[PDB]
Amino acid sequence: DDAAIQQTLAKMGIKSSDIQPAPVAGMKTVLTNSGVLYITDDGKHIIQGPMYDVSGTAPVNVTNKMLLKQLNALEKEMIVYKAPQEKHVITVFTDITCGYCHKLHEQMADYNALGITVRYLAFPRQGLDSDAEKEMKAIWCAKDKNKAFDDVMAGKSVAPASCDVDIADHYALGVQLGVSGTPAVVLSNGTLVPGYQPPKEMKEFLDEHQKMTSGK
Amino acid sequence: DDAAIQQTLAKMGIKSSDIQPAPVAGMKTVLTNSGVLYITDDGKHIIQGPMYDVSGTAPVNVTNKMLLKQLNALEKEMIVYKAPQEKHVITVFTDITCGYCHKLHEQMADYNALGITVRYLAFPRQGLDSDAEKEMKAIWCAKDKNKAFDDVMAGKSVAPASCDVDIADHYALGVQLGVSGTPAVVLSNGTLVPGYQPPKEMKEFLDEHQKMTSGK
Repeated sequence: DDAAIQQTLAKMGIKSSDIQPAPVAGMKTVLTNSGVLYITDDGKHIIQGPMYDVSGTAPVNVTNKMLLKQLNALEKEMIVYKAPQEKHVITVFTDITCGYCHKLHEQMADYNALGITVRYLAFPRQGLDSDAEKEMKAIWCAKDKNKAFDDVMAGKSVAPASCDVDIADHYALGVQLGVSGTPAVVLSNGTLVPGYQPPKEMKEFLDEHQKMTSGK
Repeated sequence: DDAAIQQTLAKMGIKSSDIQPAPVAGMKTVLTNSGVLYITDDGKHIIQGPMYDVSGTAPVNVTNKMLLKQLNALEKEMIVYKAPQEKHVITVFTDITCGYCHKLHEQMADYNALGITVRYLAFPRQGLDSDAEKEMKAIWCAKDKNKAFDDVMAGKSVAPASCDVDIADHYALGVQLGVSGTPAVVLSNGTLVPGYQPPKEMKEFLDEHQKMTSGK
């Protein structure tokens, strides 16, 4: 009962954003501002987690899966720079005021040339309500997100814009995932790898990760 | 059933120390060498604790409540400073190399005078491989634990020694209960309250905790 669950969280000052049936009978997976919790249908018991499914081809972290579900929903808000012939797809939490982020963007042609598609989500290191957050809100709301990001990173000024994109979601999700600096990379399998890597190195890293992830 | 849970734990190379009931249908409270886990009766899902009962006034850590069993099993290994007119009994995870722990101990007579009995368990912040662990191992192995603890704190040379006392167990239990620093107080109901509190404040805290946890 979603209603009972929200009342309990309310009494505790905890706010939820997503509730799903858990793989465990009588329980639900609840994403909150205190992390992913596991709560019984009656809202009377909460288990910290994470929850792992140890009944299948391998140990699956349900908490990580819940967070990846949030990332999936944010695909419509990602700024995508697709490689001509896509070999790898990475999601990068970036900050327009971040030096390494400036560098990463300036080398986008190279990452793309090496078959790496880069998808951006906003992560203002200075937090919400910062100049950085305000600036990225404008970019993400532009008529052409890519051109707007390109313009700003080029030192130009983007036109103020408003839309339903909420940078707080990008920031919050990054925090929940473990982002502690920018740029931060999230691999196609869900793994978080904080830090900047040049095109050639990144390509090598991703080829190896893909091979290691596939046992090859 | 026991078999399913035992087979799952075996798959993880984990050894179960005790399978107990859980306040949630379809799962059990399992104490292992990897901490307390909640495992469904079919052994298909594992949820890291702790679990909280939030059906009442304030949240209650049911995991810590259960662990009181482990805590009481170490009763004889505790260094006890009995209050003449005992009104409250608290268990404190302390580190002889911690300044706040020294400040608390120096006022032991005051806590005792306020009706607070203090029982110590050893918690080396620096881990089992530290001077703290070696020094407290000698204290807990002394003919007179109380005098030995006082001496060490006061800067006196404690006579080296060894015994059946395993500081590792005090450390392991503390970690499980959530000890994230010293001194850390464990209430008679399992509630962990990290931090130093002067005798007067401590007494007021315990009194209010009773009322807020009771209902009068």
